[PDB]
Amino acid sequence: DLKLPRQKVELVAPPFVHAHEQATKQGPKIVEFKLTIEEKKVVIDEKGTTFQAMTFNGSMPGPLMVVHEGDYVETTLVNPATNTMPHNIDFHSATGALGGGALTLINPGEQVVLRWKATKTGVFVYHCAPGGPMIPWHVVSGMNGAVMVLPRDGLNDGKGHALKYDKVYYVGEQDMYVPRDEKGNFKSYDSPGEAFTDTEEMMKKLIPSHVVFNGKVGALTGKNALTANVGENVLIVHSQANRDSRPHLIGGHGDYVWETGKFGNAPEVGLETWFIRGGSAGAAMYKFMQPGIYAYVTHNLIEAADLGATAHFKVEGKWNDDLMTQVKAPAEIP
Amino acid sequence: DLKLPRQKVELVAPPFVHAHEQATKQGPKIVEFKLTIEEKKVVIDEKGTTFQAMTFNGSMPGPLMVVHEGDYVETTLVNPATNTMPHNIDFHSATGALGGGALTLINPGEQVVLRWKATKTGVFVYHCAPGGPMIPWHVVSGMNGAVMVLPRDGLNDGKGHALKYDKVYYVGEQDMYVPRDEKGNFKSYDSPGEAFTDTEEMMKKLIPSHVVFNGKVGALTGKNALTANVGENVLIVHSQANRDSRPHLIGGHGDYVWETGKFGNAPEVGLETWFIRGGSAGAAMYKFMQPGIYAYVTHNLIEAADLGATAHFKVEGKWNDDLMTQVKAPAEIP
Amino acid sequence: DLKLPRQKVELVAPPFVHAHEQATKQGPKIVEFKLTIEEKKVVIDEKGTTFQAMTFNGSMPGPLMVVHEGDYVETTLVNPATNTMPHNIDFHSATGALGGGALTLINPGEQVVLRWKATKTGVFVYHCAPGGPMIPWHVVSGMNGAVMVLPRDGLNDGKGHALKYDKVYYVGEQDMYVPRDEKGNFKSYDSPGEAFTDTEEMMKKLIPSHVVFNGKVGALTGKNALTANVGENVLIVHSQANRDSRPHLIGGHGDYVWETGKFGNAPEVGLETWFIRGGSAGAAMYKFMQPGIYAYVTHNLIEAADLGATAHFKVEGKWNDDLMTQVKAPAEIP
Ligand SMILES: OC[C@H]1O[C@@](CO)(O[C@H]2O[C@H](CO)[C@@H](O)[C@H](O)[C@H]2O)[C@@H](O)[C@@H]1O
Ligand SMILES: OC[C@H]1O[C@@](CO)(O[C@H]2O[C@H](CO)[C@@H](O)[C@H](O)[C@H]2O)[C@@H](O)[C@@H]1O
Ligand SMILES: OC[C@H]1O[C@@](CO)(O[C@H]2O[C@H](CO)[C@@H](O)[C@H](O)[C@H]2O)[C@@H](O)[C@@H]1O
Ligand SMILES: O=N[O-]
Ligand SMILES: O=N[O-]
Ligand SMILES: O=N[O-]
Ligand SMILES: [Cu+2]
Ligand SMILES: [Cu+2]
Ligand SMILES: [Cu+2]
Ligand SMILES: [Cu+2]
Ligand SMILES: [Cu+2]
Ligand SMILES: [Cu+2]
Repeated sequence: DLKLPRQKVELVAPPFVHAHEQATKQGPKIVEFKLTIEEKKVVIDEKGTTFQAMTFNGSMPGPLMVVHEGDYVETTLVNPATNTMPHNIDFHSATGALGGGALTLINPGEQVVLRWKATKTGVFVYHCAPGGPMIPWHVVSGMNGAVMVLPRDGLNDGKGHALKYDKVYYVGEQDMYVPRDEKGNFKSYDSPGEAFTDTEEMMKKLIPSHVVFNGKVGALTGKNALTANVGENVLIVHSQANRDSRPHLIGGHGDYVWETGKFGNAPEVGLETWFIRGGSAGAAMYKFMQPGIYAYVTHNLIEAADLGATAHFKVEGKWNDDLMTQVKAPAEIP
Repeated sequence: DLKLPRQKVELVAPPFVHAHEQATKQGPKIVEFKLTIEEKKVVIDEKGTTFQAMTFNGSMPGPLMVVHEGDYVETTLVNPATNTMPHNIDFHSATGALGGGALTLINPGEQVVLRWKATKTGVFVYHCAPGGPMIPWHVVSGMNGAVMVLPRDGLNDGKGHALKYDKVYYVGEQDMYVPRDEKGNFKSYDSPGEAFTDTEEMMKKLIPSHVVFNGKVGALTGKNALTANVGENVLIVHSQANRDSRPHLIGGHGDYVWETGKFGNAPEVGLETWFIRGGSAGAAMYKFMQPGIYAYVTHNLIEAADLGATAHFKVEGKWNDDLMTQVKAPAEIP
Repeated sequence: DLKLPRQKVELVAPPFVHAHEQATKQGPKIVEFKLTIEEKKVVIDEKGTTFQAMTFNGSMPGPLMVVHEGDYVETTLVNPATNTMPHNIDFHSATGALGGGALTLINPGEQVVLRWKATKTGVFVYHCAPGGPMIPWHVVSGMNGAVMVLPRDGLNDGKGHALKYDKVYYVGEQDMYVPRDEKGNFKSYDSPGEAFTDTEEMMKKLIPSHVVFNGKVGALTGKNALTANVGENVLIVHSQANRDSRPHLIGGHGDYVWETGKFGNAPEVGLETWFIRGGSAGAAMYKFMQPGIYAYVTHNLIEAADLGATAHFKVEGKWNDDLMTQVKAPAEIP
């Protein structure tokens, strides 16, 4: 019925994003994506705490999918027989059938193919949502990512000027609920099913044990710091499928920010901290002015420093003494 | 002194809203409303947990009051002798005297009549606020609702175009604090006064036991699902008098959203999830494009699925395969 | 190198703000400020609970610094030898070096001088951030304040009209974490270092024991109520360095509100409640229309009434019966 050109995308693991055009002369296409569910025990902190994760494509978050307004997104969702539970997918970008969830419930050993038209621009969450109490559990176990639906003319500032990024990163924040035993040590479990009772009891108390970017404390640090150069315009897409977050670039700003994440609305300018509503993605762009280390955090600083929610940028370039200078180094008080 | 026409309104129980005009050729009127306080033990979940509720007009939330900018709202507040506590009313829409609270404190057996001019457009909370520690307790016991103050020309998109809804629903979200005994079972109490000590101790820890729409788990489901048809523009007014919420229509969008709830500001467009600040009401409109079941949730999914904060819409009409289609049903992996 | 005129500012304790111009014919200057760190045990509630505070200039919050866009802000930070810990300062308004923190780490007995150019307009947090787990601890111990960077033409409504305030107040909200002993009584400690272990364990659970304005329950009440007169336009700057807040003026409104706090964006109009993201400052202006007592709260009413987060305004002037009137005083029900 639908006779449009087909284009396959090779998804890449976060925080990177598959290659795409911003402004495009292409017309609508059917863009084809594949997600393969993986349930797996992973390590989430530098002390070796383990977690029963459930993921799209083996990562937390799931990969960022990028399309343009009016494209048709055709996803093959695969639930291999090596998994234990049914799963599905719900796209906040899509219209009808609970975002697709009512059409994609698959048991281990099955796959399904869903197509939806990208009628709404912005960044959007996608997540598993099998039904009932399983919905929060699968999401907070890691089964969420995001999609970005660009205008065909690319981004603008609302005020007819184009806003072109040099690079884009996707920072998926995950609230995790790991129960503790009587000693006060984090518990380990042999299966997601076995983790369920204790994990649900903790979840209902609403306080996470960990809040992490890219699946683990320190994931986006050291060798895996985010990078930029002075003069580069970087777009940071930030999602949180269950709980609020308040992103902040320490030493920088959000030059243009869509905190509700939707490109039909003009961005706000010159923010210090912005707010990602639980169940949403937002986006912020910043042109780096200074070299050095920056930290990208949620600005609940307890969560950032003590629960895991800190990434770093390492930025190359020349220091600008007009913008900031140490007039007098630390010295004894006169 | 004030010589304007008087109009009586028959309030209706949420989620329905009393009949009103959007755009009107009427001039200012004195619009007359009556609220009768009822303290009552109610059931809040499908397991039979009870709660000592305090309500305006017998409902949680209290009913939605609808007027137009420049009307005078004249409320008779009635506290029958069958109640145990003093009560009052504070309207966020009103100016002076703590929103009216300083002029409406009434003991059991008394009534009072307050008039305020509707100078600010939008949706606003109203709530009881007797003084001191009683303020949070009365609010989280159920004593809150909302008022909607429409422009006389009706709603607009900010961009000179009219925005007319086919129907309006009021979803009042309530955070409830029910203490547990040593066993781990929810406690029942013989009076609001007897529930006070244990309830205050829990309240100060800031974690609700239940988060519900329209007073109970499952209230807006089954026979009491919200309804629409494909092609209908529905306005959903959402209030939360004490705690933040993040509304989301699963399978839909907020086509036009006033998340801070005030019609002097243009709506945002094409949202996935929006944010209702504790102590406020907001409003979102959506034109349904697909038939079927939708869930309307706060997108803290633990609260939605496990604590009570899910409503359903049942929508009639024709499925649109252009917008979404199951290209291949669940099948064994090749 | 930088040859501009120098101007010294005498900082004043919150909620007051040092004298400044709104619109100015001055060009860029180097504006000189001094902050002296003080670690001190203070009383935070009317029951006599004590707290190991860490402050800029002896106050919580630290004082508001006011400059204009394109000024250079030169701060001398002083850490006297009477303190026990290293400290630094990070300005969200500044660009590079973690907001200045990477250039201002000072041991007891040292001082440092930092200059930054005020390229971004709005209200911004400043806070200490020494590194690692110390970052949240120093902030929630009191080491935060705000700076306001005004346009040189003063404030505007976005719609070419000027917005001039008659007075400005700075309300700094502090979430505090005071542990309890087995009895259930709040603990007292002999030093910040001794309070650290118990305080960090509580902090990671994310629930404060107290939420206060200006450092203490009841600080901005009685003799220290905020004041205004009918007809006065008051700007209220509100900051929260770690945790969200939802300000509300009971009996009033936010006539013009920058809830993300940045003057490059037009204000929203006619709000009931606004939202300050943890790690940010915002600002709201209101022209008083009625005399009497107003309460300024966070509209989590449990926090406001039970945890400490209430200020009062006492307003002088003539009551306006058109806006609100008690039509019939409390009487027996007919
Ligand atoms: O940035 C979106 C914002 O900008 C405005 C102009 O104020 O419209 C621009 O963006 C639209 C969506 O990309 C374009 O269709 C339009 O042509 C362009 O002017 C606003 O209408 C919009 O909210
Ligand atoms: O939607 C409100 C938003 O729209 C604007 C136009 O951009 O003004 C419209 O709405 C006002 C309030 O209803 C009307 O008085 C006005 O005539 C109309 O253009 C904005 O000014 C406003 O913020
Ligand atoms: O209030 C800021 C908001 O107003 C606009 C006009 O809609 O610009 C005004 O404010 C700018 C910043 O102060 C001035 O430079 C400009 O000249 C003035 O019109 C918007 O552009 C801005 O977002
Ligand atoms: O599953 N580990 O690559
Ligand atoms: O009070 N029950 O209808
Ligand atoms: O330290 N007291 O003024
Ligand atoms: Cu799943
Ligand atoms: Cu969802
Ligand atoms: Cu009451
Ligand atoms: Cu209120
Ligand atoms: Cu410090
Ligand atoms: Cu900071």
